[PDB]
Amino acid sequence: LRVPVIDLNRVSDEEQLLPVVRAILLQHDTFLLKNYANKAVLDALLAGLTTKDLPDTSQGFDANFVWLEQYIFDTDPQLRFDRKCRNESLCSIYSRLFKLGLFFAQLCVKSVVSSAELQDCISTSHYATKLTRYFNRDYVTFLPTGVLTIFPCAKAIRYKPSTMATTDNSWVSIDEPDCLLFHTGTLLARWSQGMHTTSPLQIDPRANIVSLTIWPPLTTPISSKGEGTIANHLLEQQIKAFPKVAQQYYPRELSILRLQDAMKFVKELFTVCETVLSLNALSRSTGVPPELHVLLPQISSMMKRKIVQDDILKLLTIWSDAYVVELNSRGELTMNLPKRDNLTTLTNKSRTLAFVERAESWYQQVI
Amino acid sequence: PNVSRTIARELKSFLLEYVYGARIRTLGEMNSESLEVNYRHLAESKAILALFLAKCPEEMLKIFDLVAMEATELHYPDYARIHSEIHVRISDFPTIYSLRELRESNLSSLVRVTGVVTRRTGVFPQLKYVKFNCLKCGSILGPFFQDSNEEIRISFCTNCKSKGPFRVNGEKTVYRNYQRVTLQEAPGTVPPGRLPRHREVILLALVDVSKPGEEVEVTGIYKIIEANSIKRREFSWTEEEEREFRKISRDRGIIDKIISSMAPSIYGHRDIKTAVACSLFGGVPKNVNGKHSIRGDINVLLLGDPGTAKSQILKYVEKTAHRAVFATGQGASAVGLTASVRKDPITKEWTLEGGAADKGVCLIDEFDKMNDQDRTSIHEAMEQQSISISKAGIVTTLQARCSIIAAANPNGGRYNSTLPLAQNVSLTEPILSRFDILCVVRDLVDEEADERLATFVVDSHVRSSPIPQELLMKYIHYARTKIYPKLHQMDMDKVSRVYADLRRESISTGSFPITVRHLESILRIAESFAKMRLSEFVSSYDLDRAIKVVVDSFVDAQKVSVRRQLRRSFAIY
Amino acid sequence: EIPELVPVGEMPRNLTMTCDRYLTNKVIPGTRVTIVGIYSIYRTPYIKILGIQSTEEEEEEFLQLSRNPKLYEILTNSIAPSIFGNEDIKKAIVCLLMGGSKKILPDGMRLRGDINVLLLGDPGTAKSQLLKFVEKVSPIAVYTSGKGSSAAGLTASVQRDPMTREFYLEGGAMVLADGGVVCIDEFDKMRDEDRVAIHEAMEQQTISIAKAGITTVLNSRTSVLAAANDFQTTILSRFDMISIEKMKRYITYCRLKCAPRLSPQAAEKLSSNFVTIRKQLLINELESTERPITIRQLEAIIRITESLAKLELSPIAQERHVDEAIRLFQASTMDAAS
Repeated sequence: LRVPVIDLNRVSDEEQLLPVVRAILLQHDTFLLKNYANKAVLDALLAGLTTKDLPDTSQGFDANFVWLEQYIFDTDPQLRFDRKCRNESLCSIYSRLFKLGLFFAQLCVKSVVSSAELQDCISTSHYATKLTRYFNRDYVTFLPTGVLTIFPCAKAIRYKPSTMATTDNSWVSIDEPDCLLFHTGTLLARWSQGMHTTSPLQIDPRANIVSLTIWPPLTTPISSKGEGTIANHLLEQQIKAFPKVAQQYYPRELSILRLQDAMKFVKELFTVCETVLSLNALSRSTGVPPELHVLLPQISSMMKRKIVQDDILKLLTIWSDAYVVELNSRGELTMNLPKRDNLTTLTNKSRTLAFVERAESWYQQVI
Repeated sequence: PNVSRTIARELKSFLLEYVYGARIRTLGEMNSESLEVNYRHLAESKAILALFLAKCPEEMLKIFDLVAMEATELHYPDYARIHSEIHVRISDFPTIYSLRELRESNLSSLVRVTGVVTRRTGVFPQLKYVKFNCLKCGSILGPFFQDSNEEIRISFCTNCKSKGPFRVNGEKTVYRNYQRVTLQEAPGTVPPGRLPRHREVILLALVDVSKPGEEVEVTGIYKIIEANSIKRREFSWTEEEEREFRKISRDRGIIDKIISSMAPSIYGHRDIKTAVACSLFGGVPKNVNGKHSIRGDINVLLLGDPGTAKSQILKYVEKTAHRAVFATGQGASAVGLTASVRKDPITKEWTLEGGAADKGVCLIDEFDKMNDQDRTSIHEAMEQQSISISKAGIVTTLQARCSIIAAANPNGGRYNSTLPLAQNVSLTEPILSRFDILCVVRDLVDEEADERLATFVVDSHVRSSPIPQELLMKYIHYARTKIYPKLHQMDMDKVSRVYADLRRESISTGSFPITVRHLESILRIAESFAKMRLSEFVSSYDLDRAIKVVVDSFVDAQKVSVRRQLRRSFAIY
Repeated sequence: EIPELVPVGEMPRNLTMTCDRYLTNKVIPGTRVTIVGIYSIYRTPYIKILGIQSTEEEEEEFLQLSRNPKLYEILTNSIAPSIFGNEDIKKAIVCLLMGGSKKILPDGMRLRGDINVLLLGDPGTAKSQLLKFVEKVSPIAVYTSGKGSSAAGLTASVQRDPMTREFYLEGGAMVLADGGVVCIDEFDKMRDEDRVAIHEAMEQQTISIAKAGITTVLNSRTSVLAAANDFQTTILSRFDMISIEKMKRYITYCRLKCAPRLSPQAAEKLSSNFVTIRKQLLINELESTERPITIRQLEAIIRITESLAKLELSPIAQERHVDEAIRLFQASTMDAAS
């Protein structure tokens, strides 16, 4: 609820706010911008509604079914990128929000190691924006694909369970009237020394999420950890990997060569499953015979996603030497611990690292 | 032991390496004393700390508060002047236990249990220490007394060696803050034939944040449960069953299949089960700028001959539904509307408890056979979705927004069709106005009904197309907890046209009028049918079924002389 | 603290005080009392009482505002900021504060000056929002509701001192409103043990109580401003109608200073109005409609004229106030007839 509120009538000369903005992103990384001159162009979002005439092929509107036209707006002078829709009122708000984005870029990416490379949208004009028009269960967690993204919205906030801002692992939501929300991408979280976060999005009352990203170059030299993988290819793989793709050959090839890396939703099961069986070991001097009907809602309450026997079968397929698959006389699957002690945290850390290494070897040999 | 000293420095290094800085700044700025720690976080970090918390949480809690106060002291100076101790809230317990699984092996350990709170006590005296005055020599002696026994009789003086009368001195004694709530098992998950158990919970340092009559999740230690954390948020739906429910709801008009799946024992007729299904599925509650709360529940009233089945159907509905308790009762009734402020004799005080379903459905059998208290309490709960307690020093307005399914019998057995329902039943009009749907059965004769009814009821007894029962009861909980279908002003104004005909025609031929409550009722019935249809909004033809439901209840609740209204409503039929 | 200025999210807090010997029984409970003492600690705070009691520009601007001829009209344009319509309800609400002409006759049988006003209608329309303005505007008034409230009661409550379970009394809004008006909401929700007390106090101002050791007749100069939604006779017979600091100061100075009267020149119009209403409603009354017309309503009309002539701080009455009084009374008769 504590969001920083600033005025816009005195930051027009750009000489009093840079230090404060740099200081304020150490704890709060969702910015709110008010009182601009867009009080008569912002309510003119009723022009681009019913076009529906061209296919996707990674440019323009991915028109998926009368309910969604996601315009992945490509840039104009870069190679392999050419996209021009009508969008007159959206061109006016794109010009004002792009000047607002370059204004925020010049006032906040100057406090890092490079203050001329990250704003390289001024020269080559590298922009691939997300005009997600939800016109007349929802989509996955969307972080901004650029390095800085300012957007008009209704509420625009949620929180997935992880170690990030508002760390209480619950979906938090605040409502904001007549303003803009700023969120930065993941490449600026690696550029700045760990001061950013992520934020999930969904169907808001102002459903047209016009995400205008900065979108760094095709050949921008990122440091040592990302020298081989450019910003364009990695973020384009993320752009083509989150929604459904059924138009052409290459992003479907990227989806069948990249969506089999979903071991993090099952190997994290291995970061918590032994804990609960050990919790059953320090409380039931019954020799720990477990029942599937009592171990299933325990891990289903520990993890919000669906947990059924396919994960148990996948864990049996990847690591069979640490568990049993022996059935009893009644007809159900039983599984116990082969350790003679209750649990040792060093051996548990070694077993978790060996499970991670075995799944990584399976990911290397499956492709 | 000194082993806690190597435990302390381990978790002191853990809080600076994980969200704990944001957690400690939120508890320190809100001048709060509650610190939040998820079990999965430190369990992924160190399973030996989780094993120690599961084995001995009382000695594990002597390290947590100390390291939290040390972290708050080096993060904030002079925090010990205002707050001396800061507790922690152990949440996300994986093994959720029931109240019937509480055994001797679960003693001195952490346990997360679900329940319903009742007879809550706030800041009520608890005893830790005592003193006693020996009257013979007039002397003082004192021991200890906790929270389970009555009191430890002291009968042997120091030098009197007497059996004299002793008096209790608590004028030099300890300071105890006590808030114990009698928690009970929920009726929506109890096995048939068995009775729900009940326990006593101690709340210390978390008073009056709990709501009586609601489902709750409490994580505490077992010894009498000593609660550490409370959660007022809470057979469930899974990922493998949720896709097939949308696939079932999209094909072959499932509203009539749900109606045919409602009564498997008898053939019946759709007028009772249509009202029953729309009352159990319910509507949506809406408010405008924090005020004007509309009731999202639907209270149905059954009437007719004694021979006809009215109790069996209600029992089946209760079994099918979640948090539905068939209270019934006539003479037994006692405290009406389950809400009561009363004195309690265990420790001599005043308490409040809302008896036994805030989100559920309450089932009343033999509605005409009751006293003044249980009629006024249900009239207050039907007028408003809340019961107020304004006595014994306490003022609390608790949730009583539960749906009402009532069954009754007329005076004399026969329905007496040449008279209206107001002269037939002993009840008056404002208690009848809360019930939107008034379903009434009558008598029938020819071989046709004899060929179908007796054969279906003997087929139900000789055995020991519709939707199965398990998928239907899972679909009820899946649709009632995820969607909220609204209405759009595009062509909905046409129902205000037809209400304009339908109101006026009730004055000239009929005696009883139609009001705005019937319009609120048909909008609730249409949104309940849209909820059962699992749509984004209410369709145009859901109001057609809603106006059919209100015509065959209001027109059927009158004399035979409103027979022209049977054909007057045929143009919109 | 004063309940007219207390935040809506929480109930008003209280304080305990110790009173000595010379000022004992000098304060009746329920008035505007200014206490000066020592804020000591027994942790808990308490007050040791060492003293008790209970701007000419204000009277200058009040005399300047009293010279305005459209004053009544702006007062009515000021008591309703968002209320659409209902001028006859607003004038009857603003004219029921002081009551009427209190006259001490030499025979001892004095006349009552206060009146009764009742709000009725659908929920909304400031039935409980105008009551907050009359709670914070009038000299002595306390906000309560039907059948008491949460840990507070209009009726004389009785309960247990928790020390060793003693029987004792809890004064509601009925004893604490000595010399003013009372204002309640939800008139349909009344207990039978409080209805007889308010039934006697609405027409006799005196409230009698008698139980174990305490027998008393409490004086209750308490006018009623109720709101609602055997009850027919108590609604239709016991009810006559069915800056801010400078205004309160002028109201207190007018309630203590003047004692008006009436001229016969303006009383003959009242006699002619009574003769015409008794000659005109008798056609509806002999036609077995069974609905009224009394001399109590005429005395209420007299009290209404005394209040309207008292608001300009004058001891005499003319036709200027009775022409607004008959217009105020005709809306109540139209509401009573239908």
